Amino acid sequence: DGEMEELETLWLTGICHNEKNEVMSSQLDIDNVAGVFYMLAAAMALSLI
Amino acid sequence: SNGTVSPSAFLEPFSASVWVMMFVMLLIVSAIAVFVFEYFFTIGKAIWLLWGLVFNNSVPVQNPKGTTSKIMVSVWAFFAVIFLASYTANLAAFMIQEEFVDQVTGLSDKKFQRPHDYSPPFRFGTVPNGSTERNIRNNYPYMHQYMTRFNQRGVEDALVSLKTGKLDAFIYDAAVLNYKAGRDEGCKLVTIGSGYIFATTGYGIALQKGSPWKRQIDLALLQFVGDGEMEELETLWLTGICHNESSQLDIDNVAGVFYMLAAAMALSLITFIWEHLFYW
Amino acid sequence: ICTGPNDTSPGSPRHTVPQCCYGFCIDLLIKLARTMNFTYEVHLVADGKFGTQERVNNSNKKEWNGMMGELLSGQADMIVAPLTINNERAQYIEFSKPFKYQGLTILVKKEIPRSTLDSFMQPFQSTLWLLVGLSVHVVAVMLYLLDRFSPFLTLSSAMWFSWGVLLNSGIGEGAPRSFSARILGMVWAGFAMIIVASYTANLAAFLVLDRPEERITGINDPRLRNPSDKFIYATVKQSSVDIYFRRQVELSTMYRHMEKHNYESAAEAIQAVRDNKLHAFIWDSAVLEFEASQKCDLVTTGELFFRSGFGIGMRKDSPWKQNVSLSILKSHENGFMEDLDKTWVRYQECDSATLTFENMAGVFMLVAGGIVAGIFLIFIEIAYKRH
Amino acid sequence: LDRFSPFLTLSSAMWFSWGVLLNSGIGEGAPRSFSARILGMVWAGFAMIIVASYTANLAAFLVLDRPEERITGINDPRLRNP
Ligand SMILES: *[C@@H]1O[C@H](CO)[C@@H](O[C@@H]2O[C@H](CO)[C@@H](O)[C@H](O)[C@H]2NC(C)=O)[C@H](O)[C@H]1NC(C)=O
Ligand SMILES: *[C@@H]1O[C@H](CO)[C@@H](O[C@@H]2O[C@H](CO)[C@@H](O)[C@H](O)[C@H]2NC(C)=O)[C@H](O)[C@H]1NC(C)=O
Ligand SMILES: *[C@@H]1O[C@H](CO)[C@@H](O)[C@H](O)[C@H]1NC(C)=O
Ligand SMILES: *[C@@H]1O[C@H](CO)[C@@H](O)[C@H](O)[C@H]1NC(C)=O
Ligand SMILES: *[C@@H]1O[C@H](CO)[C@@H](O)[C@H](O)[C@H]1NC(C)=O
Repeated sequence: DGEMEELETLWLTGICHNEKNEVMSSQLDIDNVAGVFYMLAAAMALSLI
Repeated sequence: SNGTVSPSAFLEPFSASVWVMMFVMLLIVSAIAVFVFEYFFTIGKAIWLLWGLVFNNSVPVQNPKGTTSKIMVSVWAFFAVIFLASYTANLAAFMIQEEFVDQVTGLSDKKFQRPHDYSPPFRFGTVPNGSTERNIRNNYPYMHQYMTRFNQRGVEDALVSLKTGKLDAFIYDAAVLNYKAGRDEGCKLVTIGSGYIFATTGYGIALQKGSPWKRQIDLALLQFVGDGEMEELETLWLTGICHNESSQLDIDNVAGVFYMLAAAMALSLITFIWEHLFYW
Repeated sequence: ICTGPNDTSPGSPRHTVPQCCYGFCIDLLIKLARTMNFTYEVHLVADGKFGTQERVNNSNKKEWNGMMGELLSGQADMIVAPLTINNERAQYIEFSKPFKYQGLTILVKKEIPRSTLDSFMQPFQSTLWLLVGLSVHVVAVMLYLLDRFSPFLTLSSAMWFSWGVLLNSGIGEGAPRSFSARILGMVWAGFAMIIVASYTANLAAFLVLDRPEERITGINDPRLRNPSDKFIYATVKQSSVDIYFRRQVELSTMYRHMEKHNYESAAEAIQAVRDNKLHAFIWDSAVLEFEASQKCDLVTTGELFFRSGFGIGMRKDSPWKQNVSLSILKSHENGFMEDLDKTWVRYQECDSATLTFENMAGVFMLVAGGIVAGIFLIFIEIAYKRH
Repeated sequence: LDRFSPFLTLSSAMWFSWGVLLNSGIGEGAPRSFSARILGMVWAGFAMIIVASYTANLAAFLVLDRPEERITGINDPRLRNP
């Protein structure tokens, strides 16, 4: 009859069950740009060679 | 409406005071600053160089021969690239923003009040033998007399008439129309004023005069509304999928830019003519 | 001319002062007196509380207080006020047809956005800025380091070329000559475009979806559901909202917070909300909406719940009830309550454009700082010319 | 304007305009008239506006591309009204 879902969402429910509801706006770290930085370093090395 | 109102382009992104101030005074001050650096070559050439490097790359112009002037134009070009990036981001956000429109607002609109003084007569009516018709007749007899021509038969008949286009407005009970709009597919039908209500009345359970059940019924209804049963009953029945929730832009969206450019080369042509007469 | 207590604060002598009352309820009462002719003598209740069934210190006795304490004791004959109708109030007195339909909701102080000075450089980390600057300097020096020893570009020329290509300006018109220098310049231009494109993308990401606290989803908000020390939310003590919170069983944990913090009147609560002392105020939709219309920096966000209406009550049996109900229903039928709503509720000044001047005043401040440092730079250039 | 200047052919002007629209950087189309240069400047600003609008509209188009509208279980509104 469906009382179980109501009772578990009234008692067993939690606050951490959203899991896909944060804007999480943030900056760019060093490691994220480290890829193109390493590409640039390799370009410099090949220019020298 | 077929096409909702489009929010103004390039007005929200930058304030007009900001527009004029950072297109006039900052440029004038920077030109005076760079000309003295170059002197220690021409005011006009420096102004043209700085204006060209404001927006983006153009045909190369003679670069300043002073190191401090080069520093100045570089720190200006940093502001230039941040201006370009911000002008991209703010239009992106403004594209993200939604849009909505209402055809008419309120019942006292002149379209309702005087349907005669319009090239197309305004089509509105209601089902007779109801509270809405009696209220309209008691308040505005002329409205009732006019709507008798565009009368309706039933609720579904009115909805299909609005869908086809035979009728323009349908006055009826707020709850019934709200339910119909919520359950309607495509949400092509909407209330005026974003839920505007005029009669602000309710539904009551009729009873015989002096009936002993009046007090008990009133107490039961108050108990139910105080224990919140009305809420889940409304969610079960009165909930509508339409309420409680611009891929591309056309030429008209950017028409202001095109017209500004039109005035731009018009001013350029008149400046050319003025220079020729001045030389003459 | 309405007589009332002078001081709302408890512990003070409440002398009956003859102030003057006006507004929605007063005009409604005047209209009712015009319909059926009867002289009215308006006075304010001694205690600002609306009146709830309260267990006095004397046990085994339920007592009505406030304006209902005035009315039920015979000290009043009719009440005109934004009084919420509920079961407890309907048990002891009979209410007329409601003159304003409304419901409970939440008012919160609107969080105006704050723009810092580092808004322009916000998307990139300070460490990222330092790294890209050091990379710029080292590559710029090694351009002419490689070009100088090429039998087949100087300090200033290579430096200005580097700044121009990383800056999308073109300040340095001198160009690399050796093939390795050409490839290096092309790759550096590509890296500069990648940097600027990623920076534009990060501005786009940060600018949009910028809301630190989304909203309160009515009463079902999990943050509102769980009481906490920082989230201090309250309502007017000893009123209809208190009765509704207490009686309905599931909400009783919320009631556990209620007695912790309360305010004597709605004015104190809204002042506390304005002064950021309260995080949320629970009150009637009409009052809070009017306050939001007037107090333009406060917003009503909670979903409308507990739908009811303001009613004018009298004693258990009164000859007025049928006639006053008929007259108020007639007033609803014609264009009268709409006029009151227009002239006392509807009017407003602001209720609530992007990237204003205050948003990134940092860029104009940086340009001004460059302008005022240009004199220092030219002085340094003159001093270098001296040497 | 350049032809009637008091003191660059048609193809050169065409290539100037095309390099304004798209930032190739070919240049080599510098006009000699005052009004011609200022018009090229303002037209370059307008070309920047056009390309920025293009980028913004493309971003707006490709950030949201969900026509599927995945069913949210039994709570989906489409289930209520078949
Ligand atoms: C509103 O009431 C009038 C009055 O009864 C209805 O008019 C009747 O309509 C039926 C069906 O067309 C006729 O058989 C009767 O002779 C009509 N009576 C009169 C007095 O004209 C009318 O149909 C009702 N309208 C609605 C929508 O219910
Ligand atoms: C409520 O209003 C009704 C309608 O006017 C009043 O009933 C009339 O009262 C007058 C004077 O008492 C009589 O002359 C009429 O014959 C009555 N008409 C009817 C249809 O009853 C009634 O007195 C009013 N009651 C109150 C308490 O104001
Ligand atoms: C557009 O307007 C017509 C009437 O001109 C109407 O029939 C139609 O429903 C409207 N909407 C669409 C999507 O065509
Ligand atoms: C009411 O109180 C105020 C200040 O508390 C005082 O100025 C005023 O005189 C008082 N009213 C009367 C009638 O004394
Ligand atoms: C006004 O009051 C008088 C008595 O004071 C009463 O006779 C009359 O019915 C009332 N209503 C009127 C005059 O409309």
